[PDB]
Amino acid sequence: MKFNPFVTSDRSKNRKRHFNAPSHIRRKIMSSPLSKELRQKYNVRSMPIRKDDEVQVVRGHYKGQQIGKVVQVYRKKYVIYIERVQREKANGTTVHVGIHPSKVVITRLKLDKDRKKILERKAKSRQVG
Amino acid sequence: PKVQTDPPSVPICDLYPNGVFPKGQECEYPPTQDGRTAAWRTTSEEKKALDQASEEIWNDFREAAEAHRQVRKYVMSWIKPGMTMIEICEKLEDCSRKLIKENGLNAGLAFPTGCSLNNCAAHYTPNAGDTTVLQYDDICKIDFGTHISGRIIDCAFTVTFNPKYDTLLKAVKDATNTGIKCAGIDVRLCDVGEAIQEVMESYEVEIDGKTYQVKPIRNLNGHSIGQYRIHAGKTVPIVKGGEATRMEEGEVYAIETFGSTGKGVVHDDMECSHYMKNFDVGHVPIRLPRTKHLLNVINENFGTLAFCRRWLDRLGESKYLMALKNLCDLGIVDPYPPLCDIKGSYTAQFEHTILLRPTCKEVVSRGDDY
RNA sequence: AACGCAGCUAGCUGCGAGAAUUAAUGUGAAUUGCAGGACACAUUGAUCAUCGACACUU
RNA sequence: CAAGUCCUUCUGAUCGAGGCCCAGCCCGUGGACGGUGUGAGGCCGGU
RNA sequence: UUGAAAAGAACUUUGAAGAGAGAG
Ligand SMILES: [Co+2]
Repeated sequence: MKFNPFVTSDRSKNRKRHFNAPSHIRRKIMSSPLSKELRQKYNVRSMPIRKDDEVQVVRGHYKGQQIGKVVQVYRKKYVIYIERVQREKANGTTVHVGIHPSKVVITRLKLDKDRKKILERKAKSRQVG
Repeated sequence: PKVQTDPPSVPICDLYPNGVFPKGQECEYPPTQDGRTAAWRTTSEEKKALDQASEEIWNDFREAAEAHRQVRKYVMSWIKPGMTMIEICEKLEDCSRKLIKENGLNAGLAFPTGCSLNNCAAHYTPNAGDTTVLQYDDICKIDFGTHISGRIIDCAFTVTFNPKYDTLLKAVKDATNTGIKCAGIDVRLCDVGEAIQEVMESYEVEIDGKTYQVKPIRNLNGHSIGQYRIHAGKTVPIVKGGEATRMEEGEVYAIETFGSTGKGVVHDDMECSHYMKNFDVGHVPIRLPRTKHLLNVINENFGTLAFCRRWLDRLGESKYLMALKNLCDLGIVDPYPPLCDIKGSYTAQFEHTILLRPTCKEVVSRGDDY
């Protein structure tokens, strides 16, 4: 049960902010869980998705064991693109299939200056508890 | 019959005063007849008889292809990084003019020499004042053509200096050769697209620590050549899912093939330089004296063949790109601006012109180089 | 209230000749219909938000 | 700033249906809500 | 208020097309 008087639980209100959200906010909902190996080593459960991360699909028709890299983070449609997540168009070309970030697992992170700082900040909050 | 000098200057006809010019690679048509081979027309039946009925037409293609071979060997001889392609194009054009001994429209250059760099694919030639020095880490597509009495031959290759591109070059060359062997008489164009895509995609490219997958440029495709008509109206594709039209006896084709480490599509990027009068349009009124003058100049000097702004400045005409775009809007001439891929991508092209002889398939543009 | 401002732009929206935004701060790799442009991301920066500096046609 | 995308099974996809040593999967000062290819405390934002 | 996702119907054939018949 939520006790904060200034946070609403209204269905329409919550939906409106989710569908009408600025991109920098949308990145926060653009979050995916790390695999067990990153989670144990980084002590972090979930991370926002990025343009180049090794990503594994765990739900849907394309669910499998193969590892792929994100190639586009389409924040407008709340989807991302991996290489081998494709289907065959009618004429003959090949198009990507949008997969929601919550339905994938990050197997390798785009280790970067801002990134490296992000994990240790989340991780150091764990030893607080 | 004399011999050619070390810097090629002797006209091809002088090398073969007899009139017969070296034949291309003769190849039997594919055994696509459900296993049955086509090695039944090589016998000198009426097939060969009606082949002889068009012998004089072939000889023009043979001499044009020989001239192309000597010109491209000469270009390969001295091409090196650090020199701009304005002088490269000048050297190629003047050597081709001397070797073909152009005279009006009976002989000359079929279209401007294309030299596309890096992500650019085709239909780029430097204009006046274009200061672009070549680099060691560059790839260039040398596409140029010559014709004899309108018998156009179109051939293209790719030059590299950094040895990191040989994988892509060999992939595109294999794709082009597979398209060559797959082509034949009474075969659908979708089949050749199938073959080209299934051979070319099974290659991997490792450039600068990044692994890319080579893919066809689905936008470009081959074409059929006509009498003074570079594009006869038939396009052989290089991707799956195309038309079901057949190739017939007595036709000639340019089996082009493009491969890019990019998105596989191209768009117009920089200033247009290639232009082409429409073969089908008839008489369209013009209201500008300058436009009329330029139109009659180009139809006298370039006819229906493609031309570039360098070829117009070479003729002493200035202040003309205005009337040029005027003819473009009037629909007389169609601009062909350069086609380019994503920045940082690389493109390779290999092209050959093939002949559908009644008895066999001759790739007249074949040479020892490629 | 009027009139203008987008590479392709009529309406809606935002903006004011610095005209679908400038600066600064936070954030931290996109925007997206297409193309182009980007993008060491600290020898410091896309987008978004905030908004205290600047500017704001009749 | 907590904890299942564990196993078997329904599906086009599932958040669905069974099971989860110790009387009972794991967290619970968190079982409000929303999103995610049904219906989700434990996938994600949050709470 | 299509559809989870345009995957918005390649290609062949009749018609000048709108419209069909196959196919996907
Ligand atoms: Co060509």
